[PDB]
Parts: sequence; C-alpha cells; structure tokens
Amino acid sequence: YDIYSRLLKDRIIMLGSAIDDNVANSIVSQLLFLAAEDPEKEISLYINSPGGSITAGMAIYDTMQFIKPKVSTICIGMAASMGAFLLAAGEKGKRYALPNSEVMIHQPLGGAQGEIAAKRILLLRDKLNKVLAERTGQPLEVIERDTDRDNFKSAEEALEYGLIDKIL
Amino acid sequence: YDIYSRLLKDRIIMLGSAIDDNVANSIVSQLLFLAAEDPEKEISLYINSPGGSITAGMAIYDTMQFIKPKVSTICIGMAASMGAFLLAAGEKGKRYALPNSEVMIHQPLGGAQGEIAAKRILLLRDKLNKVLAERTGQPLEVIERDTDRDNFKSAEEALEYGLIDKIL
Amino acid sequence: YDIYSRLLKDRIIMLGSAIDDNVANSIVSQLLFLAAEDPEKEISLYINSPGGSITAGMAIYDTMQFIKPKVSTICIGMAASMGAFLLAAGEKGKRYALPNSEVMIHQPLGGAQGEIAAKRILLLRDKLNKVLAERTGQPLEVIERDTDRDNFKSAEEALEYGLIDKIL
Amino acid sequence: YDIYSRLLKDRIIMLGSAIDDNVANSIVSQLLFLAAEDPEKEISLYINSPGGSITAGMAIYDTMQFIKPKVSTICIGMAASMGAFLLAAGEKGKRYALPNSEVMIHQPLGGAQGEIAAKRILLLRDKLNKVLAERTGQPLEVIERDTDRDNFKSAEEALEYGLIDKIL
Amino acid sequence: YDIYSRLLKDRIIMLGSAIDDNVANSIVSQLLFLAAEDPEKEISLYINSPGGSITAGMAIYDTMQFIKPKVSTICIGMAASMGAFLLAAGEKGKRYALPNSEVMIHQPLGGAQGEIAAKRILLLRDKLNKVLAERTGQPLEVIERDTDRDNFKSAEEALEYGLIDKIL
Amino acid sequence: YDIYSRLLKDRIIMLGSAIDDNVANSIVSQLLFLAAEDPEKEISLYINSPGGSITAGMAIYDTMQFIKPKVSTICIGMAASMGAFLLAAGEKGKRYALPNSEVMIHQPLGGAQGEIAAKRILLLRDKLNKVLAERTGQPLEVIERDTDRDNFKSAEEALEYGLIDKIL
Amino acid sequence: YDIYSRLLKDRIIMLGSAIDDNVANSIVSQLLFLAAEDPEKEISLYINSPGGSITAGMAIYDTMQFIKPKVSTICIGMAASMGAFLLAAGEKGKRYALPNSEVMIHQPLGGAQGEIAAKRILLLRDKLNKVLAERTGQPLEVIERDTDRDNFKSAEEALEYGLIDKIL
Amino acid sequence: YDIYSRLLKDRIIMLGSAIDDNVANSIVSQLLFLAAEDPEKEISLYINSPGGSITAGMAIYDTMQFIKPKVSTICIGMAASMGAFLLAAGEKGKRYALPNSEVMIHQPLGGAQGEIAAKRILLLRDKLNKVLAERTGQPLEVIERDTDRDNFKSAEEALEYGLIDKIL
Amino acid sequence: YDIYSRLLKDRIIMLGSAIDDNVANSIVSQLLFLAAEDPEKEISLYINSPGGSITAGMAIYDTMQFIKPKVSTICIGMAASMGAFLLAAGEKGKRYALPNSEVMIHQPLGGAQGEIAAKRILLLRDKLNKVLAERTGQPLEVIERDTDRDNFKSAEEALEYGLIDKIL
Amino acid sequence: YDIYSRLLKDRIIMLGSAIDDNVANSIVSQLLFLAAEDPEKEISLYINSPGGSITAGMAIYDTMQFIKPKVSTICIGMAASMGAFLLAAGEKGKRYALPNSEVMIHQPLGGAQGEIAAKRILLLRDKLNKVLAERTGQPLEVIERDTDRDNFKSAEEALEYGLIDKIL
Amino acid sequence: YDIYSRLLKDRIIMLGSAIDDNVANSIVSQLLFLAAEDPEKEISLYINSPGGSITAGMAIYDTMQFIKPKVSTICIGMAASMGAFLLAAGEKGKRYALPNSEVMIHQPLGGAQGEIAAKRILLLRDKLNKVLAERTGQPLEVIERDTDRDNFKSAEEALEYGLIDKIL
Amino acid sequence: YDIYSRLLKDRIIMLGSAIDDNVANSIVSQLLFLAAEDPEKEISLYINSPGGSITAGMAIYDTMQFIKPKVSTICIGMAASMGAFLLAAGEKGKRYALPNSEVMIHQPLGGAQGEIAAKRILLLRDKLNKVLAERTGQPLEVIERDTDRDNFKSAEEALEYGLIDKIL
Amino acid sequence: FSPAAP
Amino acid sequence: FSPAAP
Amino acid sequence: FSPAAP
Amino acid sequence: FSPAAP
Amino acid sequence: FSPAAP
Repeated sequence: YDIYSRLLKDRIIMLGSAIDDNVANSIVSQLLFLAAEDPEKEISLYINSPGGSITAGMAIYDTMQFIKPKVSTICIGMAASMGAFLLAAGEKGKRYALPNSEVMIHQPLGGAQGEIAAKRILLLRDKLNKVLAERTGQPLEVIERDTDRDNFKSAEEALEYGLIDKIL
Repeated sequence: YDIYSRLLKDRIIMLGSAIDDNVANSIVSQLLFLAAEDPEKEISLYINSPGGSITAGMAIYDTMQFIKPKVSTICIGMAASMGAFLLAAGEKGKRYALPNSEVMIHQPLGGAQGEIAAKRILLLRDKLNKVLAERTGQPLEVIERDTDRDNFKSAEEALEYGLIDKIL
Repeated sequence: YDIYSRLLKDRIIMLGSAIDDNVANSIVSQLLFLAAEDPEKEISLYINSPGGSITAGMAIYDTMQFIKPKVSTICIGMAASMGAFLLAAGEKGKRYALPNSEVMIHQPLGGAQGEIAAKRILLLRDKLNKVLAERTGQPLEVIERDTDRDNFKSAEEALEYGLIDKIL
Repeated sequence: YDIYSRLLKDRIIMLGSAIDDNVANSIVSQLLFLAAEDPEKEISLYINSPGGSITAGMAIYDTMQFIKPKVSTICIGMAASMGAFLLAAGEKGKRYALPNSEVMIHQPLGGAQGEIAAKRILLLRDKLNKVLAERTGQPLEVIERDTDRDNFKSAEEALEYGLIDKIL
Repeated sequence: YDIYSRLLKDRIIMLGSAIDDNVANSIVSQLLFLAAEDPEKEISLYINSPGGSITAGMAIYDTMQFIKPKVSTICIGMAASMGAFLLAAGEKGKRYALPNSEVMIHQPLGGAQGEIAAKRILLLRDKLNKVLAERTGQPLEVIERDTDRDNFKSAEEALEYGLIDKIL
Repeated sequence: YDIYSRLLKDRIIMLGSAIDDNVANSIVSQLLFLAAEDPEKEISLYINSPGGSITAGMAIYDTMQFIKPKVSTICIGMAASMGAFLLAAGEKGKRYALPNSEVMIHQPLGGAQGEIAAKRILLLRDKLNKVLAERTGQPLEVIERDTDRDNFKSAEEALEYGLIDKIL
Repeated sequence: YDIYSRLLKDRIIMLGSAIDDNVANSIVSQLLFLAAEDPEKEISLYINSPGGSITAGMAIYDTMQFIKPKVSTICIGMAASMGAFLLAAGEKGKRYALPNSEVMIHQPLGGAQGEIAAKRILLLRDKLNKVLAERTGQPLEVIERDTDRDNFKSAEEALEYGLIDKIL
Repeated sequence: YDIYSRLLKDRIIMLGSAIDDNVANSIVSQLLFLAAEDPEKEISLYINSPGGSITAGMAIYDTMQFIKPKVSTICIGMAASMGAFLLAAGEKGKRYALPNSEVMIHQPLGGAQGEIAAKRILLLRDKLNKVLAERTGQPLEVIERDTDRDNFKSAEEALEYGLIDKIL
Repeated sequence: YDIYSRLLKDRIIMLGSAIDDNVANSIVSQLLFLAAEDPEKEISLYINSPGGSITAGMAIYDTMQFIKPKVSTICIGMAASMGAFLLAAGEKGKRYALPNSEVMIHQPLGGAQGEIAAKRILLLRDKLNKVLAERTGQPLEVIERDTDRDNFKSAEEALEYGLIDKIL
Repeated sequence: YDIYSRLLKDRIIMLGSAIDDNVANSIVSQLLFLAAEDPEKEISLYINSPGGSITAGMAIYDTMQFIKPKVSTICIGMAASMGAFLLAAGEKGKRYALPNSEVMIHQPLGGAQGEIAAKRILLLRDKLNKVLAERTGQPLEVIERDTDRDNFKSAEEALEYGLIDKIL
Repeated sequence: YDIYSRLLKDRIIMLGSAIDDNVANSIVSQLLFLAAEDPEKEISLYINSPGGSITAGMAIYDTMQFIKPKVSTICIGMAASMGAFLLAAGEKGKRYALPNSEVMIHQPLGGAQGEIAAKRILLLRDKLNKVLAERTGQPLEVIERDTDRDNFKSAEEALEYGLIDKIL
Repeated sequence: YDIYSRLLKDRIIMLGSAIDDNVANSIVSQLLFLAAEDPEKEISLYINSPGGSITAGMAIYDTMQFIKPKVSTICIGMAASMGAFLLAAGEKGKRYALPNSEVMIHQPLGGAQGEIAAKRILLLRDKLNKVLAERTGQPLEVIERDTDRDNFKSAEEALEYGLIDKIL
Repeated sequence: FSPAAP
Repeated sequence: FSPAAP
Repeated sequence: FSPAAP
Repeated sequence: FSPAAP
Repeated sequence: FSPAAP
C-alpha cells in the first residue's frame, strides 16, 4: 500500500523521472485503466521531468487524445524539453503551473529507434513545430526559431505564448 | 496485485520489452492459460518492441494459430522487425495502429540456436517472406526486396500493403 | 508497518537525508495528502539535512504556501545551506530549534537543471535574498553579505536575525 | 501466486532454461509430487532448451520410467541435444511437436562429474546410442553416425525416425 | 515480527552499531514515540558501540533531557568515546554496567558537518568537557587531561569518577 | 509455501548441493526436528552431491545414529565421496539406488578446521576406513586400497561390496 | 516461519557462524528474551564455530551468569577457541559433546576494540586463564602452557580436564 | 623517435584529441618552444577536435597573439565549437580547410573553473561573440543568433562568413 | 628527452596540475637544483592550477624566500586559491599575467595533516591573511573580508590590489 | 636520469612518502651505499612524512648510528609521529627546520609484526620514551605525558624541548 | 642500473619481501651465479621478512650448504618464522643481528604443495626441529616446546640459544 | 641483461612455473637454439614445478629425444606430476636430485585439447605408463598401481625405482 | 491542488 | 495444447 | 516535541 | 538431543 | 655492515 498507489486512486499520475519505453508502457496502461472505471471523471497528470525521447513521447500524446475523459496538466518544478510538450497538450483551459516553475521548449535528443533513421527523425520533429502552433495561437515561423535554441522561460512569461493559461 | 496482472485479467497481454527465450515461455503460457477460461472470448495482444530473434518468434505464431479463440493486435509506438511480423499475423480484420506509430519489415538479427547453422537459417527466413505474402495479399517478388532493406514506413502508408486494415 | 509511517500519521514529515528530485516528489505528495484528511490540523516538518539544490527547494516552498493548513518547523541538529531556508518559511510564530543546533545560510551548490543556465541561476538566487528579507525583518543589504560567506551560527544567536523565534 | 505455479497445477512442468544439478533436483521433486495426488492422471512435460549435461539427464529419465502414471512430451521451439533425448523417452504414442520446431541429436558437452573420468564418460554415451535405438525403431549402426555429427532436423522430417509420431 | 521490535515493546532501545545521521534520526523517533504511550514509564537505553561523531551525539542528549520520563543506561561490553558520553547522561542513580565492561573517554573523531569548521568544532568539544564535569562531581581541570589521552578504564575503577554508580 | 518445504513434510530431506558448515547446521536441525513429532516414523534422506568435507560429515553421521527412528538412504545420480559415506551409514536393509547412478569412495579434500592440523587429519581418515569396513562386510586391507584411488563404480557392481543392498 | 525460529521456540539457540559484534547483540537479546517467559526452564546453547574475538565473547559469558535460569551446552563438531570457552562456562553437570567432536583451547586472535590497546589486551587474556582454572579443577600453571600452544584435542580425552563431563 | 615528434620538427602541431588543462599546458609549451629557434618562421596548427572548454581555450588564443611569428590554421575533418574558434583566430589570409570538412559555431559546454561562477561565465562568452565579429566582418547582432543554435556548416558555405578565406 | 625537461633547462618550472605532497617534494627539489648551477640567474615559475592544500603550499613559499636568486611569476589561465597565493609571493616588480586570466583569493580546503587539528588550522590561515597584506599594500581588515567569500577577479581589476603589477 | 637520483648524488636522501618495509629496505641500502664512497662526508636526510610504523623505524635508527659518517636532518613541512623520531636522532648540532614546519610526538599506530604481540609492543614503545629523553635533555616523567596525547607543535616552540637546535 | 643490482655486486642478496616459489628460483640463481666468479669470496645474505612457506625454504638451505664459499647472515628488523630458520643456518661464527631486532621461531603456515599431504607435512616439520638442534647446542625436547608456541624474542636474549653469536 | 638470460648462456634452462602451451613454445625454441651453437655440449634442465598438462608435456619429451646433444636433469624442490615425468626422461646416468626434494608420479589433470576427447586421453595416459617402465626397470603391472594413487616420495626412496640414480 | 485542479 | 495433449 | 509543537 | 539435554 | 660483515 504505497503512497503513489493511493495517488493513482482519485485520478492522478506522477510522471517524475524521465521518459523511455520502460515508463511509457506503464503510463499508457494507467491511462487506459482509469478510463474504464468512469468515462467522464477528470483525470490529471503532474509533470516534473528533466528530458525525454521522441518515439515514446508520441505515444502518450495519442492516447491522451483518444480516451473520452479530459486531461489536466500541472508543472511542478522543471519542465525539460519534450516531456513538457505534453503540458501544452492537455485541455484548452486546464493547464496550470506554480509561480516558480521553469519550462523550456527545444527539440529533443537522441534518435527515433532509440542504422540512423534520417528521413524519419527530420519528419517527426516537424510535427512538433506544427502541433505546438495550434495549441498556443502563434504563427509557425516564430516557433521554428524557438524550437532551435535553448533558454529557460519563467512561469509568468510563459503565459504570453499559450503553454499555460492560469497560474495558481 | 500489480497493474500488468490486472491487464492479464480481461484478456490483454503486453509484449513491451524484447523477445528471447525467457519471455517467450512466459507468453506461450498466458496464451494457453486464457484459452482455458473461455473458448470464444477475444484475446488481444499489444506490441511495442525494438527487435526479436528468429527461433522464438516462430513459437508464438504457431500457438496463436492453434487456440480456438481469435487474437487481435495493436501497434503502440515502435514496431521493430520480427516482433512486428506478429502484428501481421492476427486476424484478417482486427489489426490496428495508432496514427503516429512506426513499423518496419526486415529480416531479423542473430542465429537460430541463439556452430553456425547455415542451411537452417536460410530456410527459416524464406518462410517469413512467404507467410507475409498471404496475409497482405501482394505478389512475392516485391516482399523479397522489402525484406532486405531498411526504411520505416508510417502508419498511414503501411495500410497500402495490408499489415494494417483500420487505423483508430 | 514502519516507524516513519506511523510518524506520517498524526501529521509529521521527516526530511532527514538530502534534497534532490527523487525525495522532492515524495514530500510534495505527503503534503497534499495530509491536507485532504483535515483542512485545519497543524502539520509539522522536522529538518536535519546536510544540503540541497536550488530547483527542488523552490517546489516545497510553493506547496507549503498553498495548502490552507499552517506548517510548523523545527531544527534537529544540522541546518545545511538550503534546508535552513525552508525552516525560515513556516509560520510567523511556530519556528523552533533545540539548544545545541547549528544553522547556516549560504547560497546553494550546483545548477538549475541539475548547457549551464547562467541567466536563470543568477535570477533564482536573487529571490532567496529577497524572500529571506521579509521573514526575518532585516534590510536587504545585510543579507547580501551573509548569503555569500560561510560560518555556522548557533541557536542562541540565530534568534537575533529572525530565523527562529522560540527555543525550547 | 505465480503463473508457472498455476501450470504446476493441472499437471504441467516447464523445462525451459537449461539442465544442471540445480534444476534437476527441482524437477525430480515435482514429478514425485504430482504422482502422490493421483496415480493415473496423465502428467505432461514441455521442452524448450538449448542444451544439457550428461549426469543429470540420466536422473530425470529414470524417474520418468518409475512413477506409475504416464508422461507426455511436446517440443516448443528448440530441442537441444541431451534435452531432446527426454522427448524421445515419453510414451509410445504421446510425443508431439509444433510444425516449426527444430530438434537435433548429438552427444552432449562436458564431463560426468561436472580428474577427468574417461572410462565412465565413454560408457555413458554408449547407453544413449542404445536407448534411442529401441524407441525409434532404427538399427544401431545408423544412430552411431547421427550421434556424432551436427545438423538440425525439422519437425516434418523428424517423423521418419520415430522421435515424434504425431504433429499438431 | 522481529526480535528487536519486541524489545522496542516494553521500553528498550538498542544502540549497538555506531552513530551517524542515519541512525540518529531513527533513535530520536523511537524516543519521542514511546513518550506518547505513557508519560511516566521508565524507558531504558542499552549501549555497545565502537565510536560516534560529534554533531549527532548532541541531538540524542537534548532529546533525552526533554521528554518527561526518565532514562536509564547500561554498558554492555564496549563503551567507545562519544557514545559513552550518553551513558554518563542518564539519571543520577540509574547508571549501570556489567563487571567486565570497558569504557573510555576521549574527544571524538571527524568534523562537525560530517570547508572545515574550525571555530565551531573547538567550541563543541568544550561543552563536552563541561557537561561531563557536572554529572561526575570532579573539577574541570582534571577532565581536561582525561579528554585528551587514550586508555581504557575498567568497570570497577570507572566508579571512582561518577560515570557509573551501581555495578550489577 | 515452497516445494522442498512440502517434502520436509512427510519426512524427506534433500541434501543436493554440497557439504560445508552452513548446510550442516541446517540439516542437523531438521533431523532433530522430525524426531520430535513421532519417535518411530521412518525418515529418509536423498543424496545427490559432488563432494564434501571431513569435519562436517562426521556430525550428520553421529546425529543419524542417535535419534531413535531409523533412516533410509537413496542415491539419485552422483554420489561424490564424503556425502556418499553417509549412504553406507543407513539401516542394514534400506539402502537403495537407481540403476544409472554412480558412486565412488575416496578420502575427501581439504583440512579439518576448514595452521594445518596434521596429527588430527590423519586420525580422522582412519576412522572412515574402519567404519566402512563394518557396514559392507569386507576386510580392512582391501578398503585401504580403495580409499586411496579414484574410479567411479556403477550401481550394479557397487552391490558386491555392500554399499547398497537392493536396487529399484 | 523459519526452522531456526522454531528452534528458538522450546529454548534452543544456534551459535553456528562466528563471533563479532553483529551476532553478539542478537544473541544477548534472545537470552534475555527467553528468560522473560519462564524463570526456571532450562535453556540450551549449541555450538559449532571456527573462532571468535575477545571483546564480544566476554559479553555472552556475563549475561549467561546473570539470568536466573541455568544454561546447558553441547559441542557439535568443531569447538574453535573463544567460543569454546563458552562451552566450559555452562553448568557444572550439563556439558556434553558428541563422540567425534574436536575442541581446542588457545588465546584468541585480534585486538580488543576490533591505536592498539596493549595494557588491556594483556589483562583480558589473563582472566581467561583464571576462569578456566575454576571450572575444570586444574592448577593455574598448567593452563598457562595450554593457552599458548595449538593442538586439537578429541572428545574422549577432553574429559580428563573438565571441559566436558558426560559424553553422549 | 615518434611520428608526431617529427611533425613537431618543421613546425607543425596536432591538436587532435579534445581540450582540457592537461593538453593546454603541453601546447602552450610547444608554441613558446618553436618561437625560440627562429622568430620569423611560419608555424602552423592543424585542428580536428570534437569539443573544448572555455577557460583553456582562452590561453592558447592569447599565446597565439603574443609570439612574434605568425600562425596558420587548417581544418581536417571536424571542427567542434570551442576549437573552431581558434581556427578563426590565425592570420587574415592563411586560414584553410579541406572540401569535405564541417565546422560549427556554438558556445561551449561546462563551466569556467572546470560553486558555479555565474557572473564570470556570462562575461567570458560575451568576449567570444565580440572577437569573432572582428575577424569575419559581420555585424554583432547576427553572431548573437548563430552563437546560440546548433547546425553544422559545410566548407563551401563557411566562406561567406569569413571563418575561412581559401579552400584547397 | 621530454619537452618539460627542456623547459627545466633555461630555468622554468611548470606547476600545472594541483598541489599535494607528491608534487611538492618534486618542486622543492628542482628549486634547490637550479640554484646550484648559478646563484644569480633569474628563475621563473608558471602557474595554472585549480586548487591546493595548506600544509604543502607553505613549503614552496619558504624555499622561494631562501635561495639567493630571485623568482618571477606568471598566471596562465586559472589561478585557483592557495597556489595563487604563490603568485603574490614572487618579487616586488616581476609579477605578470595574461589579459584573459582569472585569479581568486579564498582560504583553501581540507585540513593540515591531509584527528582534526583545530587549533593549528585556525592559526595557519591567519598567516595567509597577514602575509598577503604586506605584499599588496592594503589594510588587514579588508583582506579579512576577501579571504572569506568567493568571486573570480579579472586580470585588469586584480591590479588595483597588488597581486599583479604589470600585465603583458 | 631522474631528479631524485641526482639528489642521491652529492649525498641527500628524500624520505617523503610514508614508512613500511618496502621503503625501509631501499633506504637502508642507500645509507650503506654512500658510506662506501667516502667515510667522512656528511650525509643528510630530508623528512616530510605523514606517519610510520614501529618495527621499520627501529631499523633506520640503528643503521644511522653505525656508519662512521655523521647524519644531518631537516624538517620540510609535516613531521609525523614515528619518522619524526628520526629527526631527533641525527647529530647534536645539525638538526634544522623551516619556520613554518609542524612536528608532533605521539606513539605510532599499528602493531609490531605489521596473533597480536602484546608483551613486545609494550616494550618497544618504552624505548622511544627513553631514547627521546637523552637527546632533548628533559626528564622522563614529562615525555611520558607528551607521548600519550596529540597536538601539533610549531617550529619556534619545538626548540624549547631539544628536537631542534637551529632554525634557518 | 638499479641500487639492488649494485648490491648484487660485491656479494650481497636482499631477501626482504616474503618467500614463495617465485622468489625462491630467483635467489637460488643468484647464489649459483656469484659462486662462479670466485670460489672463496664470502657471500652474505640480509634478512627482513614477515613469513615463508615450507617447501621453498628447504631449497635455499640445501643450496647454501653446497656451494664451496661460506655464507654470512644478518637480521635487519623482523625475523619471521621459516626464514629466521635460514638465519640459524649460515656459518658457526658469522651470524649477526642489530640490537633492536626481533626474531621468533614457530613452525610455518600452509601446506607442502602450496589433496592435503598429511604424512609429508608432518615429516618435514620434524626435520626443522632436528636441524635447529645441531646449530644452537640445545637438547631436542626443549625445541619441541619452542616450535609450538608464539612469542617474539629480542636480540639480547636470542644469544642464549645460539641463533646468534655476535651482536653489532 | 637479466639473470635468467645469463643462465641461458652456458646451457641451462629453468622450467620453474607450470606447463601450458605458452611456456611450451618458449622452451622448445631454446632447446633448438642451443643445439645450433654446438652439437655435443651437454645442455641441462632444472625443474621445480607444481603441475602440468598432457598435450604439451609430450612435445618437450620428443624434442629432447631428437637433438643430438644429451640432456641432464635435476630436481630442485617440488616435482609434480607430468613435468616430473620429464625428469625420468633425460639420460641413463645424469639424473640428480637434492636431498630434501619431493617427487610424485600421478596421471595429470585436465584434457587433451586444453567436446571432451575420450578415446584419445585414455590412449595418451597409457603411453606414460609404458615409457616410465623402460626408464626405471620395473614391471608394468606395478606402475599401473603407482600411476593411480597420490603420495609424495622422498629423494632417498625414489632411488629404488630408477627415477634418480645419483643424489648430490 | 484543489480549489480547482482537482 | 488440448484437444488432445491435454 | 509537545507541549507545544505538537 | 533428548533423553537428556533436553 | 663493515668492520666486519663485510
């Protein structure tokens, strides 16, 4: 009877570590699980992560968009690259953050398979620059110069993009 | 009382890791297990795998074709070679995939025994090129040039072969 | 049925080890947990720690200021350079210490992400020098010369700053 | 409550790993165990193994021939050398195999004790060439040239010897 | 259901290993624990230890002097330096020892933090020479020449100082 | 609820590994244990072992000769040397063996203490040559030339000595 | 529910390993434990040990002489030295041994603290030569030449000293 | 008589490995060395490096600008970030590259000391953006957006900046 | 015939690594060595170091002040603590630095012996604050607040203290 | 052609590391060596050492007192317990020290053999307290309270004992 | 051109380490070597050793007694057991020792071969007690009680046996 | 210029270590080497070895019997199995031994190749029992009972066989 | 973190 | 694997 | 640590 | 080990 | 070690 287990009860998940295929499978399962108990109860997802890879991040995003309930997101502390692309992929009015939290946007590290798949990596990281552009409200040609550089943005200034829309 | 265990209940299996003889035995058992409870309930099999070897992959395929129930398949994320040959070996109308998933077809790595058995490897990897040709509904001499190269095709383009027939 | 677990009961937490992201998540959860049982019962937090890092320390402080109950603090033994701050962030009249305990104030070690984020580290460690100035009662220009040097201060002399206000 | 344990129930054993003295003792016990519950219920034995040694293989064969119930055998996947010899030592009409399974016959590796016992090794591996000759139906002077070379034989062609007598 | 756990019941603690911050926290908790059940039942503390450090030893001593019950002490076997100082800090008439036990008094090893804190170490080890002088009955200027040298003292001769006052 | 544990029930012990002081203590205990439940029920002892040392082997033999019940012995597979001296130390008419089992007699390896104790080793290994001579029925001067050489003896030929007296 | 645990029930302890401070504490506790259930039931202590150190051996001896019940001793197999000094420290008429057991008397290895404490080691190992002289019945000046040399003594000849007084 | 040593003769140095303080000292020495033989002979410096740190890179640049002879530079293969800054710091008309060589410009990794020195790192990496602007001929406000991103530039296109001015 | 060896010729030493007793002995020897060849030739000492300890640093300083020749000093790159105290201990008019070099002043790490020697450490680090005050020209009460904090000072601003007096 | 080797020339030895039997043999040899070239040339011995053991230290002292030439001693930096006893064992008027050097006197660590030899250690460390008393000029009963405690003594205050008699 | 090598010149050998077969061969060779240059020059052998084994020690003793020159012996520092037997095996009037040296006599550790050879060890260590009796002048029945115990004997008291006959 | 190398000069070889293929090749070469300088000079071979294997030992024996010069043999110390078979394979009147040397005869350990080659091992170790019978002068049926047991034989008693024929 | 997420 | 093993 | 924290 | 220890 | 060993 662990503490995280009790947080799985009443509909919370804690992505806290990192992302790879080992944790991806274990999160996809919990999402599908909690959907089965009730089809309208708001599930949530807390984030505090230092990174993530490309192939697994685009498994949780799809599952998030399929289950009939609606997901909410919060940023506890760090919001590395990629794992924080999930934060901008919840609901249109239920994205939060604490007022000392850092979030950055940057294209992730590593490859797809995790020889080198060139034509496919280059396509995958074009989708990110296009999905992020429909959830914030910006043009595309500005995201293409903020998904190539590195600088942490605070919580009060992240609001002007659209990654977050209410700071508690 | 683990989460995967609860997914074994109501008829799901999660091949998520890799394939070798250690996991093969543990999957063959679950398949035979769930058949004993009910002989008509649709069992499923979720796939997310980076590879697999030749001798064990042709143990799950045989067991899949023997139990009287019918199996369904889904591609979560990656679909390496070989492990993904199983995806094209379910039912004629119950093969799915998510719309960001990658699948490739390539002859596997390693040997049969896991000295070198030359005459037997070369026979085994001829069967693959022949079984895949009756489940996609294509002429052979094309599979023999797609089971020698490497280029991940998408989920939307995999449909034109026959590996998948409905994308959710 | 462990002893710490029984101390979680009747509202105590024991930060005793160190601070990093692994323990941060596990403390934020307990804080949110105990708030759910009763919204007015005084929770406490015992401290004995040799250090801490910057990004995680400013996650517990925010959570501490959000839950409607009020937190109390005690210094058992050592009070490192980052732990100390939490001690000076409880209530205005419920900060204690034992009369052999040492506490020091010093800007922490390491970086933010845990390349180097220069513009952000330098901003974060300005907040510390400003929050500590509203909880003790001193000017700012004295804290800026005590958050740059190293010398342990005893419990009887720490009182004259405001880090502690009643010694048992 | 493990899955293999449930397979021990309703009379199955899974030799899947390898053979040495550690697993030999644990299989001899299960065989003697299940005999005690009922003296006529057909026990079975599934095989998938990459090898085995000489001294322990001639412990399971003896125990198999002593308990009053009758044993059945199946070849899942690989059938190494010493292990395979057990497959040809079940019943006269209850030896099976799947139609992609490989089986080979070859004298095993290693020594008896596991100094070198020359006069005893050379006697032990004469028994194998004589017991295999009464369970298949061949002459002796052909087995003596198939227990010296190495080549995997498929399941459809193994039938013409007598190692298997019905392929499912 | 361990044996030490049963000794925690009916009010005994076994400091047997060594002292550092890991065990200090776990002993402070048990002391506070047993106080909550009954406020007058005599708790005890058995000692057999090869050493200890300075900062943690002056955490148990303070806690010992705060809880309303009274503590008793016994020396099983060795009584290193620092740990032994706890033995001389119980009650005025409930300090015991077995008649083969060795006890020594010596200023401990290591530092305070566990850079080097010079002005604070030198102050801490002055307190020891002053607290020991009010619990034995000696002058100060003799303790200052027995807290600088090394020689084990037996149980029959330790009595003439005041570390022990009844030998069973 | 292990399988060996169930074999401890209804009076069987499985010496299967090797002999040293770690396993010796754990076997002496079980022997004394089962004697307490009933003082006339025949206990048994199965052997399959690659060796053993001198000092511990002459602890089980003494215990075997003291408990009022009578012990029986069987040789599964190998019968190393010191351990197999136990096989010849059963009950005049209840020593068995399987008809492929090997047994050898040879003076063990290693020393007594496990400096070198010369006068005592040389005495201990004289007892073996004398106890074995009263349980088989041979002269002494033949055992003194079979407890100096090395050659495995089969189960059908071991009978002519007296180590075994009925082969199942 | 272990086997040793059941031997703790009905009053037996198994010192079987070696002696150091880790096992000393765990034996002193069991002795004090069993005394609490009944104050007259004969407890026993089985010995089979390869050595021991000086400081811990003179903790069990004291505890043995304090609890109101009476202890009995047996020598299973080896009787190292410091531990075997315990064998000669039970009762005047309840010391046993098996008739193949070896016992030696020799001053132990190592130091007291486990710098070097010269004046104290040399005193401790004088006590041994004096306590052993009141439990056997010999003069002192013979023990002083048998506590300096090394030679194992058998069980039948140990009787003439007084270490044992009835051999079963 | 090594091959690199012979290349030190007739005035060549091979920075090929990486940059840290160990190799920095050994290169500064060779530069000062060869200056002593002749004060006008053109020394050269070949580069093929995967990285470098900040503090040591601004030691070779200073030494390069002090010795009265003039240095020439070539890019063999890779041109990392820090090093690639030395290539743009030779002479105004003696910077070369091979026509398959890659060069990138990016601010380096790591810190200055190799706590964290924030105010000094941020100053050091401003100098780089200012020295590079006087050796290429560009404005400053373009270098400030090419010293924040990552993309390798080929040898034919590097010419349009000024890092190289003749390609052989 | 190494390159450093040739730099030992014509009177240069390269302290480049770190300071401990291993390198201290090897530098004291070279200093005494070169003095023997000529008693008036100016020896030099190049510095690039990340740290140093207290006891060995006050061995090179004494030797430097004893040999009749005069020493000169230069700062290549980093000027850690402690050793860089050597830079301020050469000659009154022959201390140099390159115009990108960093130097800091801070009391070193570690202890004297390398138990803890409190009274001696605290005396040693008072000498540093007094010798540095006679070689720069400042008051003492300012050095006592710059030998307690941490901030790197550049080469152009170090001049205003007196650590350096001509920048090349 | 090493630097230490050149210091062996013109009669210097550098004990710099530590003392054990490995270095003892190599120093005794050099002493006997240099005596053979000339029987009146003053040899010297430089010391900088953190410790030493008892048995080897009383090998160099004897050799020092036997060769007809006279030895001189200097203290570079640290002077530890055993070795530094050598410093007080040179000549009556050729013992030096630098004016920042620390020397302490304390009885060494470890044993003689390097079981425990009690009667011999205690005799050896009585000789030290007696030889030191004839080379300084003090009474014995003061050395017996300075060869039991620990405190470093400076070079200016060491003179008042007699360990040193001229400070350069 | 090593220092030991120069000591091999003018006829000295330095057994300083330990004895095993690796060093035995290298000493037997040097002895035979130096005999070839001159057949009457006195060779010597210096000893400082912590132990030795039985089989190799009786190889150097034989070689020592065969070469026509005469050997001399000295004890530098420690004189272990087996080796210290070589010291008593030189010449009747050329055995020396320094006046702080310790020597003990004790039968060595380990076995002969380095199974256990009982009858041969026990014979070998009888020779030692007989050869030592003809080189000292004592009876046999006293050596048999000094080659069984352990106590170091000083150099002044060793003379009364005959191990040494002139102390320098 | 090593010492063994000088022993290779004037015709000696030192097999001292062990035998395997690595040393076998290096000894066969030296034998062929020294034959080339002179075809009649007596070469020798010194032996001191703990073992050897079968395949390599019958390479040196053949080479020894082919070169026209004659070989002599000596036993320094130990003479194991296999190698010491070489000692009995020199010349009919030039086999020696020292009068404390041990030699045993026993069939070696390990296999031929170094699967198991049964028919060949058993043939090889028949040759040994036949070659040894023509070089000693005994019957065959006695060697067949001394090449199966283990007991070391001294040098004075080895003569009565014929392994040695003159003891120096 | 309620009111209002939950 | 039934029908018919079991 | 009560009276009074708790 | 009874009769008689226990 | 001479006079007199050597």
